[PDB]
Amino acid sequence: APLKLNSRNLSQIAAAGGALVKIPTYQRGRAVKEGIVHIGVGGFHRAHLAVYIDQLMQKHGVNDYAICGVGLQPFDSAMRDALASQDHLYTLIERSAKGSFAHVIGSINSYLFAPDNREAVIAKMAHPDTKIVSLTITESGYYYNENTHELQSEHPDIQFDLDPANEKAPRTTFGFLYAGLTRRYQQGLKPFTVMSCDNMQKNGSITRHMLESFARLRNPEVAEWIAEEGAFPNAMVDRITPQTSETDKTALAEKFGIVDSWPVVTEPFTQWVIEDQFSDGRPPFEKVGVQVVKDVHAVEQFEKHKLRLLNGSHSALGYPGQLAGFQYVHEVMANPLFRKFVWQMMQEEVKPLLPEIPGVDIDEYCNTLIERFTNPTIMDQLPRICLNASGKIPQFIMPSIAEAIWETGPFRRLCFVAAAWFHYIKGVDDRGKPFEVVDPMREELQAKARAGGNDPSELLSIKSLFGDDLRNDERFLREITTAMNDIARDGIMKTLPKYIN
Repeated sequence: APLKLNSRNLSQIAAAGGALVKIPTYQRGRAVKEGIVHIGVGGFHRAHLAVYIDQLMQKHGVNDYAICGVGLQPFDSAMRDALASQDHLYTLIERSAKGSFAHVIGSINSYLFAPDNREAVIAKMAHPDTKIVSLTITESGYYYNENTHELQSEHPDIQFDLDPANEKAPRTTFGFLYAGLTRRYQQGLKPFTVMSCDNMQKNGSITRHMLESFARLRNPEVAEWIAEEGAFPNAMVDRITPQTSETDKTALAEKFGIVDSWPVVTEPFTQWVIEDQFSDGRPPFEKVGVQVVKDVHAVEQFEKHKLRLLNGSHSALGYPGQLAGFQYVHEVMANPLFRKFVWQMMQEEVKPLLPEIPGVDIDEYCNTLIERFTNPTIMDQLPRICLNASGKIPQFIMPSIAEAIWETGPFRRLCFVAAAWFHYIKGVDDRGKPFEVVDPMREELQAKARAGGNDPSELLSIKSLFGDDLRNDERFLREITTAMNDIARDGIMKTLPKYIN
């Protein structure tokens, strides 16, 4: 019979799990020191950072960087209950075409539910054992005005945490970080590194600016100390981690004999690039496949690879795939015409625009991306890929076109993708079936798309989305006009051969 995941059942779980299960054999509890305090224990932390730490503990005997997880909101009580009932063990389920495999993760050693005791969280962060405070709080948790690049200090949440009456009861990430750092300053300790693991560009620089700005509104002396002695490394993170369903839980018990209140499902691939900026020490991340780099310029190089080849290929699969009648990313990627289209867009048009990175083979990366896209267990819905395209195409596809214009390099397939979005905006696929177009600019986009025919001039006139270099290039206009005409007349599948070889 299946067994509840916990310390006392771990050995029998391993004994009955065959080659389908692996378990931590390092010691836990009092045997480790919690060098990492993680704010926002969710799926991505439990599939990415926590797994690197697990491998450092298991394969290399690192004993002082176990994780104390923190949940900030009442909603997080379910995570507290799941981990507490399992002695903070949980199962990572890796799924691919090869099948599914269970990896019990033991790197989270304890959990602090902030609404139960906010002082405990501050004191934990302030404790000398804490070397790193890591974050997965999503973009909205940064209280970041992207237009002005400033802290939203007028936000009621920030005003509350800034009130000295609340200095012992912060509620935001920055309130907790500041309260912890002020106590470290009092104790003569170094600032802990603040290590943002959210998937956003300049995650470290944004975190630094927000906390510095917060601290400046409290005590400028502490703020200067944070600025000068603190560490806020920028990083690139990549690992697909879908939400767990109730069926994932019952499937785990049925196949692997593990009863887990909240397992985590993920893909085999994982990547972590992080610049070497740490204020209170770090474990040897490089030993478990982490790419530790020099500075933010080095991180930006990896981020450009991912933006143009991963997200750019998602665009190639998404809008053409929706028009063609597909439902899932893995269906589009398995189609032979799309396989050649995407690979040749990657190789002929995107790759020449990319910086070479020591130890990185772009052709290997391209093949890995296609393999990940083909993974049928991800069940990545094309409507989710295509959602809010006005914020995606100008970031993933148009920059490659613009840089191709600067050197008169190849961009026919890139233009095809942009033209496929333009046709997609009308909301009718190649079989005559409507689909929803979801976009913060949906009304304007559908207005312009109707004004223009099979012609892109009206859409390209939106000055907030497209620059003058696009409208003033004759080869681009001629190329996207042609693609948009052929897609409208013959559809995606019939037009793809004109872009292969």
